[PDB]
Amino acid sequence: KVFGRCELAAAMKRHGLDNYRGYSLGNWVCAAKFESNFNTQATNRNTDGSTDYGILQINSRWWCNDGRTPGSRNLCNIPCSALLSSDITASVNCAKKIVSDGNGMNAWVAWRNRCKGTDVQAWIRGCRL
Ligand code: NA
Repeated sequence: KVFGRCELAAAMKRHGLDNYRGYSLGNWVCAAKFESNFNTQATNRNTDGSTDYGILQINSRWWCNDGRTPGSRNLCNIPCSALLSSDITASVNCAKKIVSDGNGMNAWVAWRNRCKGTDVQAWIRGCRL
């Protein structure tokens, strides 16, 4: 599923991500935009052989099981495929664990490089929320 900007903002708010760990909803929408362009089916293979999955490009090194990332963990206790669903519940639940891990939203390199410090409220501007 390719979400619309305001459609994803609403789904993220419904699942409790708005101001989760002090990150405003525009931060989450901005990260999803640059990680996946709002596509739940987004995948990206890393040089280390891990894979990033879903709207927030969650990595198999630590967070999900894909059966093909040697030495990896599954700290969200999900198959990585769950992160590609039209239903964002698994991505949101796993993102909450990731952003609690100590480095906040820096865990998402695209958020640090393209969202952090910017006017992220522009990402929810005009949305009925
Ligand atoms: Na894994």
